[PDB]
Amino acid sequence: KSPELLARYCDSLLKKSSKNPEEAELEDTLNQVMVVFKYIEDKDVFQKFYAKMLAKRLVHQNSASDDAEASMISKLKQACGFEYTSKLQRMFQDIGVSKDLNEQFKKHLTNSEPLDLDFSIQVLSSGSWPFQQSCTFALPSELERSYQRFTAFYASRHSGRKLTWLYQLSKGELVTNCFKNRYTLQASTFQMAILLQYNTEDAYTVQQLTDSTQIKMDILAQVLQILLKSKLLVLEDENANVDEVELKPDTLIKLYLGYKNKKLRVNINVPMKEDRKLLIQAAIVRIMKMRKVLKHQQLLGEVLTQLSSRFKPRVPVIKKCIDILIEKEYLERVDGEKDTYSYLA
Amino acid sequence: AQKTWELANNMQEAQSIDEIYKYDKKQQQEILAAKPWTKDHHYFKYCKISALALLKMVMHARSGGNLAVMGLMLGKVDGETMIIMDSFALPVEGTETRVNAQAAAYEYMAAYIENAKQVGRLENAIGWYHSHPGYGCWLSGINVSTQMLNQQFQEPFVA
Repeated sequence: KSPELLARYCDSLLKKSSKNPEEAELEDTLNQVMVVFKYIEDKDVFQKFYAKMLAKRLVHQNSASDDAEASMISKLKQACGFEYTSKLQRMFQDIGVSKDLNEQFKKHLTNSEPLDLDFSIQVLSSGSWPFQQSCTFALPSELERSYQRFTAFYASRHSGRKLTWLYQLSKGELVTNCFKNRYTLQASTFQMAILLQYNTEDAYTVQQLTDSTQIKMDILAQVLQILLKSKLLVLEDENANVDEVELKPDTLIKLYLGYKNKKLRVNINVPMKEDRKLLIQAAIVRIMKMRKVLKHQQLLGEVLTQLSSRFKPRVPVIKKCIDILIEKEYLERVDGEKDTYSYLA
Repeated sequence: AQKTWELANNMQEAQSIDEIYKYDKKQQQEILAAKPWTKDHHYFKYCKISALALLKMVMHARSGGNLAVMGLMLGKVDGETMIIMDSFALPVEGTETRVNAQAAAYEYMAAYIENAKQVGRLENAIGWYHSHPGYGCWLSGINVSTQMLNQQFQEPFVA
């Protein structure tokens, strides 16, 4: 838990607050973090919660001092090694690549028929990010044309690549033309679709919104709850407490025409929220007895052949098993070759 | 063939081929009392395994399949040669790379040797054998350790 706490410290440090630490003192406190970092005996676990914390920091563009992010990973790379910071290097490079990609896309737009909205997208990458497409969603009629346009731009530039859009992590801004004044709210894609459904009629039932947006039940219920919290959708019984109201697919929710919030920058997009090791050791010692002298890669391949057919173990676990078996003086390294083991019983 | 081959075979008397099958107790006592292997260390250089002992050891080794098996071998010594006249299995249970002989082998050894002495087996245990199913014929670290242990106290012993 202490590693997690240190990593959350890191998160604050780099993320973003009302006060931005100067670049001089920002690296000063980062050096102190690395002073205690080497004292940490176990290094594998630190990368586990640092990956998801960093991914949320960058995908939402909530990171502060992205230059300090490059130096932070630079310090880590020389500390533990390339393999320990290989995944995080992909995350940073994807942000830099997509930032360049956005600039070229804007230039391509001017030379052709322009869009009707300011469109920006982070392309990310598959296999290196914890994100995955988990919620089905129907693309709104207003956010389709631009969609197609970008796909074309991503087909002429890159061939053989397929995009898998993540509407769960996509935000946006929506203007209004029917309120008392001109408002500009910020909401996720789900909330944008729900609020744009009311463009042609006044009141809809819950089922009429579920079958129009194809969002799953739990996420749709949560989005309706937060929208009701922002008093943007008004139920028939005003006096009923919103938290204890039980939602059913029969209530006729209508758009609140008389919305009169004083602030013109309403942000309703606020975020929410052992046994195997012995088996690997036995396989390693058996393979070492069968083959007296082996290389690290050949030993890994043999372990994968004999044992990975059962539960598909992770390579770092096997490497740690090799290290602990070395400490137990079960197999020794051979001088003259960095990766060579001899079964010394 | 007459006189030429009459005494050339002489089935009544053991031939020069069957000479090794005769156990000389006095010579064995003399050689074990002299202990000529204590002065030198590359003393024994030849190991003469009988046909029956080799056949029994091979069949036992194959019977285990991919699991290791082990047993003892009776015999004697003569000059620089270790002669193995027989072999006998042990009731052990082992895995593909480890055989231990925990508690049933040690009673079986003594009881089998006592039973064999009753029906005219004058040879004593000369060695121990075990199988390496699929990784050559060599001595591992624990094999070397147990070979040292056997050799240091029971002086004539070959693995």
